[PDB]
Amino acid sequence: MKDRMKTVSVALVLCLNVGVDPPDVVKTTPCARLECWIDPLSMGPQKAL
Amino acid sequence: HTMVVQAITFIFKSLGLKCVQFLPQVMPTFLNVIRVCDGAIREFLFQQLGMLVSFVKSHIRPYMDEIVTLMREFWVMNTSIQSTIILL
Repeated sequence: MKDRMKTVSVALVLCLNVGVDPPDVVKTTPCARLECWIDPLSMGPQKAL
Repeated sequence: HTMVVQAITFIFKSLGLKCVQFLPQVMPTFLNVIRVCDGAIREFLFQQLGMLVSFVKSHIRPYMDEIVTLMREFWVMNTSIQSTIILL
């Protein structure tokens, strides 16, 4: 396997606008807003991100 | 009974998904009415419950524990109620 092309860099682009629900969101009871095993509501809009 | 139920269904349809806020007030009574109403109107109530569930979609969750019991108690193999329950 002479073709040994590899990944060099990773771009992480996040749009986790904590506290803002787009107008097409259905909410809320079962929302389970757990992201990376984090519940943003316990930290606030900046620390959580 | 019939006119009140029809009015409630119409209101939910007109409101759209905004109507979810009214479930804690309507469902605890509606189900009890089904439990105690006369058979002459129970079929109508099942048909309207069907439409109500269709309008509120996934938010019906906490009430299924009772809805399934009402569905089972009245499934007496009567062709008419069978068709209504199957659609529900």
